[PDB]
Amino acid sequence: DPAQMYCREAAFYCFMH
Amino acid sequence: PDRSFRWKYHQFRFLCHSNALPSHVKISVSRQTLFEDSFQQIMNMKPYDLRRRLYIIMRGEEGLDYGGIAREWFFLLSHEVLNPMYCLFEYAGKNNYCLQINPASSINPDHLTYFRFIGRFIAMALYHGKFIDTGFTLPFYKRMLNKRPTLKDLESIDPEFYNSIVWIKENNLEECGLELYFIQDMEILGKVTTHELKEGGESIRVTEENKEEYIMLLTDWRFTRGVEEQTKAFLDGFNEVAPLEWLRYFDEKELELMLCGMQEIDMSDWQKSTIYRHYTKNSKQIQWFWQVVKEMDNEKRIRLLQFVTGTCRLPVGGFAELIGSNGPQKFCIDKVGKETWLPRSHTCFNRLDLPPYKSYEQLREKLLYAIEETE
Ligand SMILES: *CC(=O)Nc1ccc(NC(=O)C*)cc1
Ligand SMILES: [Zn+2]
Repeated sequence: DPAQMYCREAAFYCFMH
Repeated sequence: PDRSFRWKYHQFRFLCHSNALPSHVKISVSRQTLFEDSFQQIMNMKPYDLRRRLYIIMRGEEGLDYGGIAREWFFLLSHEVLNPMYCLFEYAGKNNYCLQINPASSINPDHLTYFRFIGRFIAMALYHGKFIDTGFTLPFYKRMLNKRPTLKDLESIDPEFYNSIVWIKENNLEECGLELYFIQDMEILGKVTTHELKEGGESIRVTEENKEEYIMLLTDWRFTRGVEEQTKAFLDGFNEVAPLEWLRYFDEKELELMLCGMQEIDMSDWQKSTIYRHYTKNSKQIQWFWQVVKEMDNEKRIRLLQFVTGTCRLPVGGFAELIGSNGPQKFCIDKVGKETWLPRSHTCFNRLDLPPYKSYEQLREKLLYAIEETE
C-alpha cells in the first residue's frame, strides 16, 4: 500500500546512498 | 558479479546518469483513466525521451514535491496493469499467488503493444530510481538477466510439474514402462497445439540415456510455453528505454529489490507468525535459527525471506497473512535432512527445510551460505 511503498522507497535510498 | 549489491547498484546508476537527456517529458493522467492515459502518452513518445525528467501530472490536483507524486504514479500503475479486463496476466496458484503472463493474452488484440508498454514502464522505474509493486516472479527476473530458469525454479511456479520432473530424474522410467517423447501439448483459447522439444522429437522416445536432455528442454518449455511473443515484447520495450545489458552483475533477487524497494523486516512479527513441523519453538535449532536472524542485518534477512518465500514482498498484514500456492501459508520451519546438508526451501509452501545441526556455528554457517549461494 502507499504507506509500505514510502517505507520501501526510503529504506532503499538510505541503504544505497 | 561477486561484488556487493550496493556496488552493483552504483555502477548501474552511473550508466543511467551517463545516458540521461536534459529537459523533461510530461505525463498527464486523471486517476480514473490512469492506465489509458499512461499507455497513450508513453507509447506516443520516442523511447529515449523517457530518460528525461518525468513531470507527472495528476489532472486537477496539487503539485509540490515530485518524489511523492512520482512514487504514487509508479505504485498505482504497477497495480493497474494487473487489471483482469486487459487480459495480460494470470496467477499460477490460488488467490493471486505467483504472477505470470497470460498465454491467452492475444484475446486482447493490442496485447503485444501492451506488453511493450509494461517493458518501458518497468525500465522507467529502474531508470528513474522509483519502485513498483506488480509482483513479478524470481524466474521472470532471471529472463531479464539471461539466466536460464532451473529445475528448482519450477517448484515456485508449478509444484506438481516439478514433482513430476523430479520423479523422472530420480527413477528408471524404462523399469516402469513410462512412455514419453520429446514433444509437448498446449491448449490456449481452445486450440491445442504440439511443440517438438527438439528436431524430430515426435518419434524420439525418452530413455535413461535421454533423460537429462529431456528434463532440461521440458523445463525450458514450461517457462516459455505460450508466452514467447508477450515476453519478447516486454523485453524489447524495456531494452528501448534502458538497455538490458546494463543489468549485468545483478542476480534475480537483487533485481527484485531494485524494482520493489527495501522492506524492513520486523523480527517480532516474523517470529510470532512462524509455525513448525517436528520442531517446536523451544528446539535448539529453532533457537539457533532466530539468533542467526537477530545477528543478520536487514539485507541478509531480506535475502532469507526471498530464499524461503520466493519474494522480498510482505503482505500489508505482515507475516500472518503470508500466502502459498494452495491458500494461506505461514512461514514454516521443518526438521528435514542430515547435518551434512544445506538448508533447503519450498517457496510454494514458504517452508525452510532446516536439518538438525549439532551446533549454532554449523547452522549459522550453512544458513548464511545457502541464502547467498543457493535457491
Ligand atoms: C516506514 C519506514 O520504516 N520508513 C523508513 C524511512 C526512512 C528510512 N531511512 C533510513 O534509515 C536512513 C528507513 C525506514
Ligand atoms: Zn511464497
